[PDB]
Amino acid sequence: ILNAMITKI
Amino acid sequence: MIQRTPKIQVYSRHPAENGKSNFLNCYVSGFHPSDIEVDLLKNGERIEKVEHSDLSFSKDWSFYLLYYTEFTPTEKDEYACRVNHVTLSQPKIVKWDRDM
Amino acid sequence: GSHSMRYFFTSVSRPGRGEPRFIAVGYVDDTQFVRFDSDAASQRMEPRAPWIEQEGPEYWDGETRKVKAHSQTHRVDLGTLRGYYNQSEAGSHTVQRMYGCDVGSDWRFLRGYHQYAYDGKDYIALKEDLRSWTAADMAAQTTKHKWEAAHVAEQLRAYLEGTCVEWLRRYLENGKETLQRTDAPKTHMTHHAVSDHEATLRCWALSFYPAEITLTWQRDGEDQTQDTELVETRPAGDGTFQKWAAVVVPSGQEQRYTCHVQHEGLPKPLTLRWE
Ligand code: NA
Repeated sequence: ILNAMITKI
Repeated sequence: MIQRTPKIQVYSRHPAENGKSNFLNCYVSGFHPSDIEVDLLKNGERIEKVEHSDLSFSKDWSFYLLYYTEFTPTEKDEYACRVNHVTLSQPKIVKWDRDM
Repeated sequence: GSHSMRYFFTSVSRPGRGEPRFIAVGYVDDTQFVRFDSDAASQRMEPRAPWIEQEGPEYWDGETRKVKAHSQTHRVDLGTLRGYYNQSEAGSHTVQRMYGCDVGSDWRFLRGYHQYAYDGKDYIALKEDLRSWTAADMAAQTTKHKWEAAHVAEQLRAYLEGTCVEWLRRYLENGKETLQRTDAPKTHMTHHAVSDHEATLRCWALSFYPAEITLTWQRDGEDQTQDTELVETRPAGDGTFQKWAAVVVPSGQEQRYTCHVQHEGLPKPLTLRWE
């Protein structure tokens, strides 16, 4: 499964 | 901007036998950026029902795609793959060579 | 042997044509199993391997939600990178992201990774300790500062060391018929004259899995690296792979040349000869 948190660059 | 030329391979899934159904593949790898036009040709004419894999990329970030269709080789029919990309001054045609 | 789960994300700005392109694909080793395509009609994470279709509706709803969150972040990132690099709206630009985890043959965690690229070159990457960042230029240093203050690496490490390997093991078991197999290459060499004094020797490996393979030519036992044409390993379309390596040699010297094939499905490395 994907990671749940994707912080902006 | 970084640009990388597509490496084009045209080949059948299985060893080709005249009159036996097979799959014609055009694999295009190592290119950047991702916009690319790929067509499979039969006697110079675009083949209509061609599927392709979902866009992905390698460790060095260059993209790769597989275009493929079912086909039945014959003695006379010539098959090829036509690719255009920003790194190519003109469309490149790679002929299928079954004797490699 | 060892195994990996990797997600690949491609984000492309499209000046004057509305929303950017976003494609996500997930792999276990060399087998793709999910995709999301911003331009497709479904707007869903979709199965691409038979062994993932058994996941229930909560799986597909949740993965669709999360891949759209990936898409939303990448949509914003394209604008942020324009600002970091003082780039105009006129050009199309490419963001790529890859993350995942590897396990050994005992299925225990080996390493985790998370790599980010802009316009085809390294931007920022999680280091192997999963605690620090490698920033490729000054703009990526800005991202590094922001990601350190927001403790991004700590959350990523938890995913890579826990969730990623737990689900990789689940996928390996549910798809063991596909994923835990090795197909040894079927090998041969072809010979074709290019003139009355030279011939192409082409060493073939067919119908193998996984894709990792090494083909090498030797002349009297000496590697012929600079004289070998080696094509990229290519998919057959049926879940197996193909590769070949060629040299052009003077006619009559064929017996000096040998091809050597290494693949984890071979009991021992193969040597193919012209005699
Ligand atoms: Na062009």
